[PDB]
Amino acid sequence: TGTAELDALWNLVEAQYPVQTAAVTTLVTVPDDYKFEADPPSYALAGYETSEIAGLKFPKGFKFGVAGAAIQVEGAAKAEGRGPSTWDYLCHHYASTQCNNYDPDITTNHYYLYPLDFARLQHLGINTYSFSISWTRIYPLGAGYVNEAGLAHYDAVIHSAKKYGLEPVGTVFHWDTPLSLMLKYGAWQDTGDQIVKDFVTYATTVFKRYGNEVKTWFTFNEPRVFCSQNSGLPYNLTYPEGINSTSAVFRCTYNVLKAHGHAVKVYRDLVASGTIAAGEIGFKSDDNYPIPARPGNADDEESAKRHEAFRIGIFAQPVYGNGDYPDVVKETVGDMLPALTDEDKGYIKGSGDIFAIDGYRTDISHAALNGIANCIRNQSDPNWPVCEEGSDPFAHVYPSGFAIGQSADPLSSWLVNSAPFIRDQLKFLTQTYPAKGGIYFSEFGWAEDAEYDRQLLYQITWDGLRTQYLTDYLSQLLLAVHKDGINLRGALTWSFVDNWEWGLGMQQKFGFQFVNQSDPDLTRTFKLSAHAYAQFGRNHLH
Amino acid sequence: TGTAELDALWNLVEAQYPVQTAAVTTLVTVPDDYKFEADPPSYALAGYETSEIAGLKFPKGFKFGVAGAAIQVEGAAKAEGRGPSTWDYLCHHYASTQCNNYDPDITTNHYYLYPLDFARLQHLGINTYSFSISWTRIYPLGAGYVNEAGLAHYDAVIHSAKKYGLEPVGTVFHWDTPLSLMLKYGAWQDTGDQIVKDFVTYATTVFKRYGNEVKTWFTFNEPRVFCSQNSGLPYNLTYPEGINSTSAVFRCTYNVLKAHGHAVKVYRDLVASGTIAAGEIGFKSDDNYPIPARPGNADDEESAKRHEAFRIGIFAQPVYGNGDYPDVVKETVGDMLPALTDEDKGYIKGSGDIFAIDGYRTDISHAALNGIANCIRNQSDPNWPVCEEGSDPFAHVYPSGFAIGQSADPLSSWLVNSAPFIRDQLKFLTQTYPAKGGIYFSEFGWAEDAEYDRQLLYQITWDGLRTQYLTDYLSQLLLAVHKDGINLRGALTWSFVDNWEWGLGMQQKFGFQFVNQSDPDLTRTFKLSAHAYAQFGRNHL
Ligand SMILES: *[C@@H]1O[C@H](CO)[C@@H](O[C@@H]2O[C@H](CO)[C@@H](O)[C@H](O)[C@H]2NC(C)=O)[C@H](O)[C@H]1NC(C)=O
Ligand SMILES: *[C@@H]1O[C@H](CO)[C@@H](O[C@@H]2O[C@H](CO)[C@@H](O)[C@H](O)[C@H]2NC(C)=O)[C@H](O)[C@H]1NC(C)=O
Ligand SMILES: *[C@@H]1O[C@H](CO)[C@@H](O[C@@H]2O[C@H](CO)[C@@H](O)[C@H](O)[C@H]2NC(C)=O)[C@H](O)[C@H]1NC(C)=O
Ligand SMILES: *[C@@H]1O[C@H](CO)[C@@H](O[C@@H]2O[C@H](CO)[C@@H](O)[C@H](O)[C@H]2NC(C)=O)[C@H](O)[C@H]1NC(C)=O
Ligand SMILES: *[C@@H]1O[C@H](CO)[C@@H](O[C@@H]2O[C@H](CO)[C@@H](O)[C@H](O)[C@H]2NC(C)=O)[C@H](O)[C@H]1NC(C)=O
Ligand SMILES: *[C@@H]1O[C@H](CO)[C@@H](O[C@@H]2O[C@H](CO)[C@@H](O)[C@H](O)[C@H]2NC(C)=O)[C@H](O)[C@H]1NC(C)=O
Ligand SMILES: *[C@@H]1O[C@H](CO)[C@@H](O[C@@H]2O[C@H](CO)[C@@H](O)[C@H](O)[C@H]2NC(C)=O)[C@H](O)[C@H]1NC(C)=O
Ligand SMILES: *[C@@H]1O[C@H](CO)[C@@H](O[C@@H]2O[C@H](CO)[C@@H](O)[C@H](O)[C@H]2NC(C)=O)[C@H](O)[C@H]1NC(C)=O
Ligand SMILES: [Ca+2]
Repeated sequence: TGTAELDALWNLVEAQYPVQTAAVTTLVTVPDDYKFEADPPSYALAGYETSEIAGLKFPKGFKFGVAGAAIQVEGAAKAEGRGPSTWDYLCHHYASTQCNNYDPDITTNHYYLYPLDFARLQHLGINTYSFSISWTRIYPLGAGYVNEAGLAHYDAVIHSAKKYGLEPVGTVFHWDTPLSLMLKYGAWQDTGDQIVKDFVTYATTVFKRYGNEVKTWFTFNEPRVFCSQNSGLPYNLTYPEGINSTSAVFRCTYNVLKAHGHAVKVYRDLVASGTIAAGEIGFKSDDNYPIPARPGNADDEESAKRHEAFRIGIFAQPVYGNGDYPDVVKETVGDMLPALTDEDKGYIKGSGDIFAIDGYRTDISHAALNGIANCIRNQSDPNWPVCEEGSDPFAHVYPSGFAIGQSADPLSSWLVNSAPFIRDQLKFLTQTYPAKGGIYFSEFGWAEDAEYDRQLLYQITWDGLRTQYLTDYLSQLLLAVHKDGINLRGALTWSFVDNWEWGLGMQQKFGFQFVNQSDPDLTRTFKLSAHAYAQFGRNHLH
Repeated sequence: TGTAELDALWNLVEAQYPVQTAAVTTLVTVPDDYKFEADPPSYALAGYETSEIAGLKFPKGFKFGVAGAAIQVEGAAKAEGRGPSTWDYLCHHYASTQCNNYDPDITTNHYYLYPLDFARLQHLGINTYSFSISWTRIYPLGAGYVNEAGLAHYDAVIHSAKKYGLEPVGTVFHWDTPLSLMLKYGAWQDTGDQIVKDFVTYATTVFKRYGNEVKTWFTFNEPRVFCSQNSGLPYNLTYPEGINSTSAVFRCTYNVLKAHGHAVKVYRDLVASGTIAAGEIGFKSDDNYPIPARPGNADDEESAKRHEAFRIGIFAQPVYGNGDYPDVVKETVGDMLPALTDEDKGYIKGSGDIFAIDGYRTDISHAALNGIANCIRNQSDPNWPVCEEGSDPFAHVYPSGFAIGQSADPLSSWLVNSAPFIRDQLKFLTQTYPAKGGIYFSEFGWAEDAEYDRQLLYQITWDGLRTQYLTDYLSQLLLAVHKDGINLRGALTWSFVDNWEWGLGMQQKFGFQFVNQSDPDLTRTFKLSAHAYAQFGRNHL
């Protein structure tokens, strides 16, 4: 049951409709005479940068970069021995209900186009490329046999990136759970510890393979967001005895923390044995400490604390703090979240060299209107377990009725331009979750208003709100370094391309380049925001 | 026929479905101590104003205001003896094809809500209110009997505006052609001169009635755009002998120029009589002088000049220039455009005290791809008569492939944020079309990216691209006064409310206030752009 089981799994994934194949299935050669599209006019970036950041530079060695993830950009879902993820299965069986009639078969075809992508990032003065490794390219069944062609693919991607002057930053796991492990024992809902062994075997292989060339690592991308998806399809089809939709989240939380700790131990041992280069390893946190709706009101103060504990604290306190879950989380979820043993704390405590925040926005916290005490006691309460008002007319709105900032578009309504709150977030995170190597802004970006292929190219490429958000956000990071003394190591924008955005597929556009999904070649065009990003780097790096 | 003909015309308009009646049919006011919604947070306008306008002020008496039009804001289409317009007919008989399933029966109900509207403009520091008079409120048949209740309505509107400290600026005609004149002789396609007499009697009545209180007047709003609409429904149903869909445009152009000249002579004589206050009269021009796609290319340079001649020059050269049509226009359209006589030039030449430009944006001019020369000599050519590439991938795009600026929603894709080109436009207009009283920016605004009946109120009210456009555009007007010495008299944003935008009805949002079309009260909410506008006034008046 090797390539034999691989076939079986793809046959199960493809029962209703097959994996589609890209128009281009060969590594692209950047041609000798390749012409970038002309620059926008000279006045186009006028008015974006304020005089307040005149003369401010990021520290020496600042990582000024872009971020993508394997399943969101690569395509080639079955190429060169790749096994299926939970998402391959979800989008081929539940496309209309869970996947917005898209699938990750092809996405941006970055699997074959990366050389061309890197020549275009080099044109913009980008100096860092954040990627994820597809677990099922390396172990198509999550455990057992190794796919050499997959290990060779990322060698070639890392080598290309360095030639184009992009420092490679690697993420081991960006939500693409191997389907085989889900079917065998329920993957991250495993009540045993085989998920931890299988993850650690995988992390060991990619660290040995790449960590002479990759010296900044993230084990997990946004583990809090990933564990919340384990409450639904396709994970809820395979729960072990004792797991339901509520407990699966907290089972996943604990297994991810274990996987992380054990993986960072192998990373440090490989460094200590001289097998790889001395580098830095952490994981990507997300979300925010919200502002209370009514300053000095203890209920809104409490609900904002509960938000931070469940969205950030539940992973960051064990790793960068006192080595245990927030007491607020323990008191609320009880036995559903397995106790960290002395042995667990042995690996997890101190297992972050660097902090990384996906600092997209900051929220407002209104205490649950039915009362924090009532909400805590009822797991069926829609606001459980944070027990603030979680919906859009509360999360983003002052008591005044006015928003915290610009909204992104109803499909991405969690996203606001909240640049003025960035310094407070960084101050909180570096004091509460201190790391020796400091802190990354590891993801930030805009899903732009009209552009959802409503349009002609000239309307798409002048992306004023994206350009505003990225300049806002970069400006505030500069001031964090210069006014708050933040040890900020980098800024990585999501993303360098419109890509496949999970349940929303290619309808959500996060790129500073447009990808033409009606063109066989999936041709990239720079938006104004890509030139805004380039111009900010030339002006504020050195 | 009097009362009798009014009835007949409404029965013709209402054949398929009647005029709808607002849930509010009484005057809406607010007490002095009424609480407006709370301001945005203190950081909300950070970043919009550039350091290069720090401490610069507009001239003393600068009109800092908003613009609406009777049919786009009032509703009350049949209240107090109003007669039907061509648009009342068009949207009741061809709603699905010509009107996007809307009609001007109700729009924002400004006819009854103006006191509330004025209290809210006062909260923003607005000092000027630009409005149009509905001809068919005054003469329900365009000619014959006068409707006192309609004259009384605008007295009460003008009085309310002045009490709330808004200088009232009056437009006599904003496209709302009386249906009766269209049916009788074809209105603006008249090959007689009854349209000129009927307009002049109307203009005379409103000038005597209001021009003690109103001291800035525009005869016609965007006459070039209005004459363009005379090529289609419902005007093309009633053309006199010898008028086409092509020739209708140029017949309308000529009759409007005559109407204007005769009406300005009445206005000056009224001023000289002392029976109204000494004021200023002009008309609102629109459109732009575009930048050639390939500067120094003779074809794009020519097509840019043809654009200016046919979109601005055809009205402004007779009035503010040498008193004749542009030579490029005459050589192209021939006898479809009636020759101006010595007598016509007698009234028309010098008939603008003030220039007014609806300066929403600047285009790019690409010469017709089939050849400028081939296009001019056709008439069936879709790019005739300007003979540039008229469509969006040409009018807004450099040969580079990058736009001239930020685009508005595809529904309003004619609109770009082209603030950098504003000073060049004002320079060209004041030098080419000089007026003694100077120049108004009489309309500018943004149709914000798909905010329409899709969203929650917090999402609507933080309108970043509207806010950006209005601050951009106010900044450049301020700099035109300082850097170029432009005698700029005012800046009037379109509009103070989401309103009824002709063919698009209430789907296109131009307001710095949201109007809730799912609320019986049509409740107004300030957008951030309204506070941006208020803050700019406080900082730079
Ligand atoms: C697995 O989780 C999915 C994701 O929520 C559940 O989804 C919905 O559940 C409701 C309750 O019946 C259904 O009516 C919805 O229509 C479901 N949506 C879809 C896409 O199926 C689902 O109930 C769960 N399935 C199991 C077996 O527990
Ligand atoms: C999901 O399983 C958890 C246990 O993992 C359930 O939570 C407990 O429910 C029992 C009753 O079955 C109560 O006596 C306990 O107080 C609850 N425990 C905790 C830790 O709160 C939960 O009820 C199940 N959820 C669903 C949807 O059936
Ligand atoms: C817990 O909150 C939930 C949902 O907000 C409530 O669940 C309902 O309970 C009633 C009454 O017993 C049932 O008839 C409904 O069918 C339940 N489901 C939903 C989705 O509303 C419940 O009211 C809350 N429990 C407590 C003790 O406050
Ligand atoms: C996306 O790609 C398609 C595929 O080429 C583009 O479509 C072409 O548009 C040009 C002129 O603009 C025409 O000559 C061709 O007829 C089109 N080809 C096809 C096969 O449709 C499309 O314009 C691109 N879209 C954007 C927004 O850039
Ligand atoms: C008046 O103009 C309209 C178009 O503005 C004409 O009606 C349209 O004509 C086209 C071409 O024949 C049709 O295919 C459309 O479906 C028509 N539109 C509607 C809503 O009916 C109309 O014929 C013109 N009238 C005259 C007298 O020439
Ligand atoms: C009425 O429009 C017709 C088309 O509906 C136009 O046709 C031409 O008339 C011109 C006058 O400019 C003559 O010089 C030509 O012989 C006609 N031929 C062509 C190919 O256009 C007409 O121009 C309009 N009529 C008038 C008198 O202006
Ligand atoms: C004048 O312009 C018209 C309108 O574009 C031209 O008509 C098109 O030209 C060719 C004739 O070979 C046809 O394939 C198209 O079907 C015509 N359009 C329409 C709407 O029927 C016309 O040929 C031009 N005449 C000259 C002398 O240049
Ligand atoms: C426009 O006004 C309407 C009418 O009051 C509002 O309608 C309410 O809409 C909310 C939408 O979340 C509903 O839950 C309410 O029950 C509705 N009431 C009625 C009578 O329909 C609507 O919210 C307003 N919209 C905006 C953006 O302000
Ligand atoms: Ca700015």
